[PDB]
Amino acid sequence: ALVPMVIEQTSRGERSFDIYSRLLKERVIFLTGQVEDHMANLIVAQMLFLEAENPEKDIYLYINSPGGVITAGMSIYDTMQFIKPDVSTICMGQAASMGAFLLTAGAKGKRFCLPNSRVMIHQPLGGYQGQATDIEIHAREILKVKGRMNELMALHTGQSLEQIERDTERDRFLSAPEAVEYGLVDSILTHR
Amino acid sequence: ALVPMVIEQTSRGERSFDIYSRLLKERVIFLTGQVEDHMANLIVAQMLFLEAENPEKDIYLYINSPGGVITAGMSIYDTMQFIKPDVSTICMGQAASMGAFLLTAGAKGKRFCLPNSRVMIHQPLGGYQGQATDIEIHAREILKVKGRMNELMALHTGQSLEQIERDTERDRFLSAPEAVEYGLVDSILTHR
Amino acid sequence: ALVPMVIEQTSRGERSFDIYSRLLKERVIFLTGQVEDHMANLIVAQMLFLEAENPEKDIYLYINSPGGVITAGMSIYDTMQFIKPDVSTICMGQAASMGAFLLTAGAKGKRFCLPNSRVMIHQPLGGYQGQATDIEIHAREILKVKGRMNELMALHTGQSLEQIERDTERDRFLSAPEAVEYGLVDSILTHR
Amino acid sequence: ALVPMVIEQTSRGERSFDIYSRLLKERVIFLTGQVEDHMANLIVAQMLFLEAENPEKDIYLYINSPGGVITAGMSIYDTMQFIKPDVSTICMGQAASMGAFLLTAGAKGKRFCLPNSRVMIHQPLGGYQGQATDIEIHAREILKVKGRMNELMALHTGQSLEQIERDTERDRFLSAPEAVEYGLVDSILTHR
Amino acid sequence: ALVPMVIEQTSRGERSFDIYSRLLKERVIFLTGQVEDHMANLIVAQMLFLEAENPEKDIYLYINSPGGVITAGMSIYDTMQFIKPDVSTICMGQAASMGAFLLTAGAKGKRFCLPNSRVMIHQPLGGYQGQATDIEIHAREILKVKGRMNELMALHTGQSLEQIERDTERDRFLSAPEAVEYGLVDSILTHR
Amino acid sequence: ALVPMVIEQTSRGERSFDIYSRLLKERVIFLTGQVEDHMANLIVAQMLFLEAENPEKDIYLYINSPGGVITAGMSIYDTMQFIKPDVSTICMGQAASMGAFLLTAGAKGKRFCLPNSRVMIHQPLGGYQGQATDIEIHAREILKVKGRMNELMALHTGQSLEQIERDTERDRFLSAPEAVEYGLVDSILTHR
Amino acid sequence: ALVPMVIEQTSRGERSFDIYSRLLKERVIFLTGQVEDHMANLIVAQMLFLEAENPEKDIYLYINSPGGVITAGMSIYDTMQFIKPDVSTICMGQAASMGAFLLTAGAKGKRFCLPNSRVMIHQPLGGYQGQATDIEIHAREILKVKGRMNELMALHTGQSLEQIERDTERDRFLSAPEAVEYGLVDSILTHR
Amino acid sequence: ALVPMVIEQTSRGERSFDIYSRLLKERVIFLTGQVEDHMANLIVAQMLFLEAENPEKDIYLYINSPGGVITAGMSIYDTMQFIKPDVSTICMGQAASMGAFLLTAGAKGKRFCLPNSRVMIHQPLGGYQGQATDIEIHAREILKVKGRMNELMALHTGQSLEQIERDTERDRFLSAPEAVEYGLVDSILTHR
Amino acid sequence: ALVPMVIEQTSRGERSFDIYSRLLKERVIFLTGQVEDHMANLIVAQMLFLEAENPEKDIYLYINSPGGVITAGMSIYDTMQFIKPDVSTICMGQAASMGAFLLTAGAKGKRFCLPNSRVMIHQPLGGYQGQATDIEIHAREILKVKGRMNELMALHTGQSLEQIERDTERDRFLSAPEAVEYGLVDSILTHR
Amino acid sequence: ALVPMVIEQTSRGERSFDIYSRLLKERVIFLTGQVEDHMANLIVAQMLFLEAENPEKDIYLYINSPGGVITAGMSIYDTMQFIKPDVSTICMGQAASMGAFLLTAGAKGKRFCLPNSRVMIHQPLGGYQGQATDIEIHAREILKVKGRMNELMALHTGQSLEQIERDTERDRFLSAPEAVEYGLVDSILTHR
Repeated sequence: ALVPMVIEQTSRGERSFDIYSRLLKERVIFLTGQVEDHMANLIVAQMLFLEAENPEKDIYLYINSPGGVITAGMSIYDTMQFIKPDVSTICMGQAASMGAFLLTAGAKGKRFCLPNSRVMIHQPLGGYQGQATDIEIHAREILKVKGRMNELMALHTGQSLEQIERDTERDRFLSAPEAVEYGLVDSILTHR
Repeated sequence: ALVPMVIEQTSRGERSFDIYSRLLKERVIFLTGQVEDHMANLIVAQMLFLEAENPEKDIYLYINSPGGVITAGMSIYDTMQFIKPDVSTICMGQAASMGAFLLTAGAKGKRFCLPNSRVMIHQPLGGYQGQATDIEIHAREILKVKGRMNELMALHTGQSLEQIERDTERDRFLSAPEAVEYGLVDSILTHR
Repeated sequence: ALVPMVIEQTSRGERSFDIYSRLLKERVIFLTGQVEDHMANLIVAQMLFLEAENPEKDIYLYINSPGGVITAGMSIYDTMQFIKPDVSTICMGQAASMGAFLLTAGAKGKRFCLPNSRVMIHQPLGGYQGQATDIEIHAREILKVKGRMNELMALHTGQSLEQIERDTERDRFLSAPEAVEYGLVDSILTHR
Repeated sequence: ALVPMVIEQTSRGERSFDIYSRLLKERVIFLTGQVEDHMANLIVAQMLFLEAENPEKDIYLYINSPGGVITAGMSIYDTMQFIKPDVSTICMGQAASMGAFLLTAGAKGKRFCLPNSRVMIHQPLGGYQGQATDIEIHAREILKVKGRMNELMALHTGQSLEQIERDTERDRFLSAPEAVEYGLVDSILTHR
Repeated sequence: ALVPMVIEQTSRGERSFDIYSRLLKERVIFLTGQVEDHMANLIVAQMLFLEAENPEKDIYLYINSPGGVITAGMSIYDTMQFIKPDVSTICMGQAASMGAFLLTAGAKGKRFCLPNSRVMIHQPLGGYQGQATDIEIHAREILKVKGRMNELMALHTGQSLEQIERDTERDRFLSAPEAVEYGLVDSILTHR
Repeated sequence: ALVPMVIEQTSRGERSFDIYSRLLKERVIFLTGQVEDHMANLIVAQMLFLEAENPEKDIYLYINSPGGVITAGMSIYDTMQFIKPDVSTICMGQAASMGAFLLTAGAKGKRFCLPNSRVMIHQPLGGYQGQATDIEIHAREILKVKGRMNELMALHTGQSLEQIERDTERDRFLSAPEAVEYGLVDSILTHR
Repeated sequence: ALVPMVIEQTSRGERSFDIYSRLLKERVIFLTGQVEDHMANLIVAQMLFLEAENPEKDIYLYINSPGGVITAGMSIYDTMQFIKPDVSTICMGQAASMGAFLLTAGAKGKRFCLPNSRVMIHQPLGGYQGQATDIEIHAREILKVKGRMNELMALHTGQSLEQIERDTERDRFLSAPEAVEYGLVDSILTHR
Repeated sequence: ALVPMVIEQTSRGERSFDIYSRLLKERVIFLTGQVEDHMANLIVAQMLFLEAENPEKDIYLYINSPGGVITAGMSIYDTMQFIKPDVSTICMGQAASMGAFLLTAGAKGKRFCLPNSRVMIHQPLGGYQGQATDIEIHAREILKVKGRMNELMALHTGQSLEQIERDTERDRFLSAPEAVEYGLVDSILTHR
Repeated sequence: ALVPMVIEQTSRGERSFDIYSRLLKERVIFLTGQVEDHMANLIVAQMLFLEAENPEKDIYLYINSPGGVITAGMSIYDTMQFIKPDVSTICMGQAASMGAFLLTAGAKGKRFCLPNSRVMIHQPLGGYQGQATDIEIHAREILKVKGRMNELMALHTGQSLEQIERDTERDRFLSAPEAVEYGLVDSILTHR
Repeated sequence: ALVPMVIEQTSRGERSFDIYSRLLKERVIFLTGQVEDHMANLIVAQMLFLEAENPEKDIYLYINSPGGVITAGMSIYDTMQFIKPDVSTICMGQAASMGAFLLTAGAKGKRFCLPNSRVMIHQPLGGYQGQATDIEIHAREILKVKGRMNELMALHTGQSLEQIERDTERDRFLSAPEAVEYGLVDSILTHR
């Protein structure tokens, strides 16, 4: 009973679904915790599934995540951009790092954060040990990602690239009103 | 059988439900143990689920918790202030730290506490290792959270901000009657 | 197969149930092992559930427990006092520490234990590391709890407070007949 | 697949039951491995359940156990004496220590032991760390328990108390025929 | 509830399938995380299952994988070539090492990567401790595998063998458009 | 030099002794850290050595010790009470448990304590695991030791035995002035 | 060797003393690292040794220490007040906590810190696990120590007691010039 | 020979010293490995010892160190400025962080660096866990240290303060010729 | 007795030394194990010591080493080039990485290698974890070291720079005759 | 007293040496335990030392060793062939692997083995983890060593090379008489 069951009436009413499944039916997906490969493969399966169910309706993605693996986050990032319905991203708790990256990637005009949430952005982390030759290859690889991460942030936020580049050198924390002013999100949901 | 099943008669009367699901059906949610992200996400899912089922009825949140991660707790904090129905919080066992924070956040007039329960409040904890430049950023980040947390306590309790500021400097323990006098809760439930 | 299934024929069928759920239907709740938050949280859910099923019938709480967390135990303690039906507590095996505390808290005249059980009572344990100022705060709080527990023992047993004060300074073991004389229980069950 | 399912025809259909439940249905309870609180708690639940189904029919307890916690074992011991139907105990494999204790506690004339099973008896073990004053308290309690166990052995076996006192000083192993002569069991089952 | 359930209507409408099974039904298989034997064993089973279901309907293989065991991966590789329907491989997130190897092994004209995927290729890793005679055996064994992998990459990508050998000497990262030019994939998916 | 060397002029002046040996010549012995067997064996050796050098001259024992094992402590205790010259004990830092006991054991009129030094007394600790029979034996011995330790405290401090028994029930801390009026020491040293 | 030997000319010149012993010969006692019992024994032994060599001449104590055990530090604290020679104290690197306490305890007018030395002061830390009765005792003792420590710094620094209590509430860092104004030290050494 | 013995001729020639001690006589001190309290205390002792031997003659400090504790390095830093003879620092191997700071602290005109030696500079590292109030205290202190450290390098290198701040935000590696141009060192030693 | 003592006669004949010190007298330095900071610091001290003893006479360095940390080895490297007397390096056992580098750094014409000794050369290893900006700084530095190391071997071996870069790409093993042809050493020693 | 001292007379006779140093004086070197680099260098130092003492007189190497690192052992192998005096080798206990290799390397006619000793010969062990390309390099590297070791034993034993290769594929154990016939040693020592 870690995850409670809920009952929903239909016709017969013979429906019992874990609360997570019940909300998926309402087109709500939760992205929480570290972004990794197995988790960011379920978010994708759910988005593809909802797109097919009704291509014309919004998908609500709740984000509460400290960050994670860029690669894993990119499969989510690309799926959101690829599919037809708008994905509306809602920040609760925190959206940090890769989490912030996905938050701003939601549909324009539909990106929003609950008022006491926190969004944090910062250049990607990584590392590599080996021969100087391999170090160069891997260093080049992370810088290309950093550059790519910066272009996409500028695209989605409206900040110039030069500005977005400066602002991510060191962890930058933004309060919900700051995320709005900056352009990571469009608004703050306050009351329903 | 860690969690027993209960049987409820309806029209057909065939449904059995983990006792926790049986209580979710009555709009009762239990918050126990440490506040973390996965737990909080589940509580938020339950609140969104109940809001959808019937926006006009109160949700009862039973709290028995030592505290936890602020960020995670804030996702509960904001959901409670977002969803349409009032959330009535009840403190049993303990409501410490973030647990107390959420307890006072319940709907005004509906914040209750059982008579032998304890409520404890205290400024946020945290920490960080890194370069002096990063230390400053993170230190600034925790102080803003503290300040924001102080503002919300004053809002929900009716205490002046200066008074909240002083009272959370060090752990402060309040007995149920003290929680009432202080304004963390509205009243004590005693006997049915 | 850790918990065997049982079946019962009622109206139209068998309804198998984990033996633990079969007994919940008879208004029997077991409290065993350490008293902690998750366990306690579940017992409270069971008591609230039974209270609703039939507010006019007794709930039997079987106790076989070495003790546990006071806070968690108080959650149970207050629910038993709050809910309308009497809770009849039965001690089997042992009721030590917080377990003994809950045993005596049952409805008067309905508190009983099996002949070879043991009941053990003692003042609360705890501790703290930190600055002398915090030590002072935490020490003061545990003493308030000790005082609070001492009053509740005296209330439920009929002993004077000073007598409880003396008796719990060091672990005190009571055989079932001594628990009866002391006033922790009303009687000893022997044979049906 | 650790535990197989078995299918038995009843009346209007047939039912698939975990083999362990299939045997509970025949009033057979298996006590194996160490005696502890959770397992003991489950055996007690099973005995109460069987007592209610048919108070006039014997319950068979199969014992194959190295021993365990006395307190937990006493809750089993007391339930066996309390409930109306005879509890017939059968020793297979081994009944050592507390297991032996429960074996002899079965209904007189119905305590059986398989031919190659071994029964072992010995005074209780325990220990304690602390101040000399606390040591003194705990030492007395274990001695009272020892005395109490000695009294019950003598009662159930027919041995004088002095003889039990001597025979449990150190581990004493008995072969099935020795258990019969000693009075731990009434007879040996051989072939059907 | 780690993996949500989805409900689909049919005739009667009684279909509740784990979301990954719901996708298997649409001819979609997900390869994520490390390539190992149990994973590979399951993918092969799924492909054979789909091949039989309808031998003339593409199978979509979603790849998000850092690499893994070559031996295990070759069972996927061989099954994909053996079975009649085309397997269309889609790279999301990443396809590194063995993952890249399988990505390029999809049906010609049907291999593609989402815009931000990374594909990484590199010669086989391995090792072995033992006597110089055994080292010699195992070293030859890994070199043959390297040679074999090099031939298959050249076959599928259209690169000459000499070129493909030079390019895998050290880890080589390719961006989605680079993978297209190189020939690891045929195209990039963009938007619905 | 973990331990510095010092030099002194005698006849020819070729005397270079570890500072600890230099002080041994002044009939100064340090007892610090916990009292176990090896440190006790060395103090005893030093005392026997000094007694032989000049039976008519006092030995100074500096105590700074949190405790000990008693048995080791008794070899020191008995040596001090055997050797002819007075052993004058000085408490610096702390004398607790075994340290306090030996401090009071110094020659009457010569037990000194530095002014910010702290002295602590408490009944002996111990413990034992085994059969109830052995538990009794070991409990019996610790109690005899406690009693023996209580008699010696009363003998050396001038307190009645009953008063000593009450005061060692729980850790009792004494400031240097308290030790003086209590009788653990005769006086406080101030300045040369 | 890890500590250099130095040669000094005297009469014959046949003196090769470890450099730390060479400095002890100049009445320099180097105190460093954390203060504990064993390191206190050496500081004290050295202090007694130098006092004997020339009761009229100053002893220089170099302090570079993060803190330590209050008790051990007090044996040093008292030795310095008892012995006749003034003890001059020099803070280099840092004097924190117990280290700061000892720094200020040097002879008035002879307490000083090198220019970039840091001094830190704060109320004592400690803790205790046990029964509420014992917790109270131990809490009572740490508070007495705190009070005693507050009085001694007020004595040595010239600050009012009320001011010391306010300042040591939380860690207070002082730059070397701040230590001078505060009164922890008398001056800053600059150049020879 | 962890450290070989060397022989010098003098008067009699009866001098044998661990090479480390031999070089100390030539006024050569080595600083290697990380800077900590014990190694700092030993260097300071050597500097004080050499200053006394001949206040007018230079001391050579060989640095090969990756960094270390600032506080400890400051004990060295201040001794070098306090004592009368110039301390000439020579960088070999590497000098980084605290090592780099100290080599620049050598006497002007005497700061040398071997040609393949590397020098690295960066802002101070640190961290802290605790209450937001304490985090604030500690964060301010590290920033003060950073500020103080930047002033001292600007003083010793001749760079403006703003330039030093710009250059230490992130690690800066300097080759020996770069250290000379920057001003960390005066010149490069080449060949005898 | 890990290291034997040997004796030798000079004047009175009273000379006994650790065999390792006996060898410094013959101007033999033994550099073994991995080159780290402490062993490098000691070799440098020995070279400086021998240079002072007789600036005109050769120093023999026996190399038997699997590698090192480079920085430490560069301090050895620079000392060898700085001091006036030729350093003749002899390779026995192995000279890998830093060992090989130092082997080529010996005085031209005096670099010898025993016939069954092996020499191994490779590009430097290293690595970093952290932000992409820091990865870039550290990657840039290891490549500069690689480049610097390549230049120095070309200088000492006579190989073109382009050839050194090709050869050190991957571990290159050379037998003693190969080292001679390549130019790492000048000749192979055979028999006295 | 791990290693005893022995006394010997000369002229003055004031000579006391660690028994192992006493044995170098008789030109005896022991080689025991695993061959690694630190002991190998110590053996080499001893051999060079004895060669210098008397180039015309034999050195006795006692071998009792399970084997070791080939590289380290080859530095002994070469020193033995390089230095002028014959090195006689005696096998006691065992000479396995590298130990056997060195045993046979002794001067012809002077390779002796005690009668109950065992000699074991076998091909080199080793291994490597990495890219197939590096595996190939390291595999070739070990085979060259295998070939090289095989040639040297054929040289020293008189066996054909083909025979040595066959006999070292698997561990080959020889008794002392077998070692003599095989040619690993020249003879067996029996009694003085």
